[PDB]
Amino acid sequence: STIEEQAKTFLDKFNHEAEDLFYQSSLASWNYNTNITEENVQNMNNAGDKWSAFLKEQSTLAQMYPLQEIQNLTVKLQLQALQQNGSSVLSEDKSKRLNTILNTMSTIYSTGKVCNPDNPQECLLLEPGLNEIMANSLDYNERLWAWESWRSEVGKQLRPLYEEYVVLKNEMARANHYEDYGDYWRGDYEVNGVDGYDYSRGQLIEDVEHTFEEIKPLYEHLHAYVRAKLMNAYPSYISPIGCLPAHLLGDMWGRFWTNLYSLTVPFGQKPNIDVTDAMVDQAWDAQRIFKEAEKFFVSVGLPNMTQGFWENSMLTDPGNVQKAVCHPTAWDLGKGDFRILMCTKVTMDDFLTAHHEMGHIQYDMAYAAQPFLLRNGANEGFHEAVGEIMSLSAATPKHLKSIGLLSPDFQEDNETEINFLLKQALTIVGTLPFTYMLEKWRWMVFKGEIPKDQWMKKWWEMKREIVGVVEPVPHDETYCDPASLFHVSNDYSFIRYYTRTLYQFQFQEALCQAAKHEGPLHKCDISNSTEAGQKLFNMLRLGKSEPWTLALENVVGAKNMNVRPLLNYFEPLFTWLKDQNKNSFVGWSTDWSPYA
Amino acid sequence: TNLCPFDEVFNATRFASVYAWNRKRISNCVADYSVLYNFAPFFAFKCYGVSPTKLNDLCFTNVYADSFVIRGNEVSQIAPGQTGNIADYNYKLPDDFTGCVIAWNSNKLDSKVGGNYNYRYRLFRKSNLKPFERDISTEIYQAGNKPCNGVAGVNCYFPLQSYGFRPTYGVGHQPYRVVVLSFELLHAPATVCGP
Ligand SMILES: *[C@@H]1O[C@H](CO)[C@@H](O[C@@H]2O[C@H](CO)[C@@H](O[C@@H]3O[C@H](CO)[C@@H](O)[C@H](O)[C@@H]3O)[C@H](O)[C@H]2NC(C)=O)[C@H](O)[C@H]1NC(C)=O
Ligand SMILES: *[C@@H]1O[C@H](CO)[C@@H](O[C@@H]2O[C@H](CO)[C@@H](O[C@@H]3O[C@H](CO)[C@@H](O)[C@H](O)[C@@H]3O)[C@H](O)[C@H]2NC(C)=O)[C@H](O)[C@H]1NC(C)=O
Ligand SMILES: *[C@@H]1O[C@H](CO)[C@@H](O[C@@H]2O[C@H](CO)[C@@H](O)[C@H](O)[C@H]2NC(C)=O)[C@H](O)[C@H]1NC(C)=O
Ligand SMILES: *[C@@H]1O[C@H](CO)[C@@H](O[C@@H]2O[C@H](CO)[C@@H](O)[C@H](O)[C@H]2NC(C)=O)[C@H](O)[C@H]1NC(C)=O
Ligand SMILES: *[C@@H]1O[C@H](CO)[C@@H](O)[C@H](O)[C@H]1NC(C)=O
Ligand SMILES: [Zn+2]
Repeated sequence: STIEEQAKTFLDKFNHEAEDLFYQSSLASWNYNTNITEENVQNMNNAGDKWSAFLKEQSTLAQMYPLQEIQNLTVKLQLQALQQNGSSVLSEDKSKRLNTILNTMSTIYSTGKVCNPDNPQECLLLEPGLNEIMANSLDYNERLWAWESWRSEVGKQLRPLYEEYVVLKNEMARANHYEDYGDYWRGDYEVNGVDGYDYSRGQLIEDVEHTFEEIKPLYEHLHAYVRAKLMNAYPSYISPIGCLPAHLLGDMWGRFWTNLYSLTVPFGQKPNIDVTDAMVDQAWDAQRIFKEAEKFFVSVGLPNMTQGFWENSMLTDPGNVQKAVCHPTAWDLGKGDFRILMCTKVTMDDFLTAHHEMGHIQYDMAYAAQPFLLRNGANEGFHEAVGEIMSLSAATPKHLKSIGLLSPDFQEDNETEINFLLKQALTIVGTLPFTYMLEKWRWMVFKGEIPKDQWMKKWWEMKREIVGVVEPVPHDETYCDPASLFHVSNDYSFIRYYTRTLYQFQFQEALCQAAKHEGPLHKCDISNSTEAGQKLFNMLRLGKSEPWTLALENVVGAKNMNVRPLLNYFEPLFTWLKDQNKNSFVGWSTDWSPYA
Repeated sequence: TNLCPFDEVFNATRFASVYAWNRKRISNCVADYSVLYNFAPFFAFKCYGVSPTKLNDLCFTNVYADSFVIRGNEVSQIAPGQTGNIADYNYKLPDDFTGCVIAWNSNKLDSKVGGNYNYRYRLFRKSNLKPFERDISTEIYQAGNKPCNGVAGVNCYFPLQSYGFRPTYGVGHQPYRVVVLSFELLHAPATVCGP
């Protein structure tokens, strides 16, 4: 018999064993996240350890099939998934130290407190105290205290742990035939074997930079506009030509400028499209919200939710007696079990997030017939992009009117539209330079291009150069400000958000062209478009069976990431900004600082 | 009147695994086929080569009731000319099948909260089963070129797999009881009739 047939039989046995083990682990973690008790945490950890041990056994088994001798692309993909080898290639002590430092960083992030605002008994953690400050405070000194306290307290502890983390992760990635840990992370996008759809791990850097280059002008004009508005808010604190102080951006890091909308709204006289009061006055409940989302998905040719979904799910707050984790999550347990975990309130934000999570669930149902290790998005950005196009379609006033939550005589002037595009941009375009610079800094650190004695130096140099953001106080190498963010200190890649932001507008453009939509892209509602539904399902059903380039081409007609969908979405706001900045400086000097 | 013991086959406490499907020989009794629904609504009721009702009047020398349990997705494989894991390696019906297939849901019966791994199915086999063939061999399948020597290991897998039915599973992965009825025509006088 051939190696390919042996691998196929191995994968059948593996699929049925892992389906069942993963289902047990998923059930345990669900019982934890919906019912936090000690018995539940012990069951969750037991099932998870069983699953990890099974995975390592199956990895050592799958390493016996010489990949090069496999001529079937699908079996090649599944075999590669088992052939991770990840960290196992480390000695026992080095692996132990890596796990120790990972858990330690996670602990110090999720537990760090800063004390003595006035009295050492008053102490605040990141959530909700410090986040409340960074979101609502208009006091320069208060915002600066919160920002600098968070960093000089938790990041100083995180610094040496992060250096050892870098060195150990690079050891792992190099032992696994990679250049560095950044190369390992970029491997998620790698395609190797399909002629005309291949993709190297460095091609990601090239494409990301070429597209950020094309993003630069819109972001520059948004930056200039926000800078002027903040000068009105912080007059003696902000230079009209300098970078924005990092502690005035709306959150702890500047990842989103969303909380600057109150300070940057173009036309604060117009009413905001918050349909929460309409939902409350029509006596909507979580049942109605999720039923409406289901009706939306069925209107484009996708199936209803399963009876197993409707019976086995927590769609409302279980109350005071039973405490649960309320982060909205879409659970694909396998064996046809689909659930949503959400403590839904009757608000427009929860309506949109329900649309997002049910988009996740529809994705999971659509690639269910794929083999186990292939039941996943094409790459790390695809799932969130799908959820986000759902929420975009649901937020349009056209959809809100058709469902009956917005008055039929609500007129969409060009100023409510400019408001909407600015509020969208503060979040969507405000985050792209932040994301790209953080991931670039990590890539360069892993690659060994930024020495340790100027880590923070290059960090803030890049802050200045790329993001247009400047630190309010100088930081030496004792600090570790990048690790003061969750994704950095918890070993999660970050470029997924950039790639998903570009993908989501590619998908929206494609499906709205398919839906014969008329006008500006941001007014598009793909409801009742079986053509758009089919075009999206043709990609959803693929899972990770086809290369992500092929999956993206299936929907948008292009083999690579594209920035023009995003730019077309934001074109009206772009022209409005270009006019609004005629007598304002666009761009920024990298040399001005708030501390001489 | 001596009727046929369909209560033993259909309301059995425990159904057999599909790899070891259980056959009951029915003869010398009156068969009552005009019962449309005996447990729940008609779930799966497909008579090939014969009508469901208004046809209990036919007489056969023997009736064969073959019972087992599969997951819902596989209920489509209990038909003439089907292919798949069950149809190839577990239970095969001939192309000219002149009988009936009656399947129904048993999620309340065969779904243990901690998983019901008592139902097994054959995943690996060196040849597809002949129609109405039964195979029960707990012998290690040799996928590789080395001999397994009756031990499971590298390229040497145990041929049976547990369904592990759970009450929360989807309808496609829930326990389904199946009963196949075959009707035999022999030179001997008929022994099963319904007047
Ligand atoms: C690479 O290997 C895979 C096996 O892992 C091949 O997929 C298999 O392809 C056969 C032939 O199409 C499938 O059999 C089919 O079953 C359906 C039942 O829905 C039936 O209607 C068809 O007539 C046919 O008999 C088989 O199911 C499928 N395996 C899986 C797991 O889906 C694949 O074809 C190989 N690639 C190449 C290029 O040969
Ligand atoms: C395309 O989608 C729209 C909505 O997304 C579908 O039309 C909507 O149908 C519902 C139910 O028939 C209407 O709700 C009811 O409307 C009446 C009349 O306005 C009102 O008195 C009731 O209180 C209730 O709100 C809804 O108004 C209507 N909306 C629109 C914009 O038509 C439409 O059927 C879909 N088309 C296809 C081909 O699926
Ligand atoms: C939440 O979790 C508990 C487990 O800690 C579930 O069971 C309770 O605890 C033990 C577990 O066997 C039982 O003896 C108790 O009778 C259960 N109830 C209570 C109130 O302690 C509990 O059922 C779970 N909640 C839900 C809604 O499923
Ligand atoms: C998916 O489920 C919905 C219900 O959740 C089905 O639609 C409802 O039920 C019947 C369909 O058998 C219709 O007559 C009702 O009018 C529907 N209710 C509403 C409020 O629209 C829907 O048909 C199912 N999907 C498919 C493809 O059958
Ligand atoms: C929105 O509408 C007018 C219509 O002429 C358009 O010219 C302009 O861009 C907007 N008006 C104002 C006052 O901003
Ligand atoms: Zn999501």
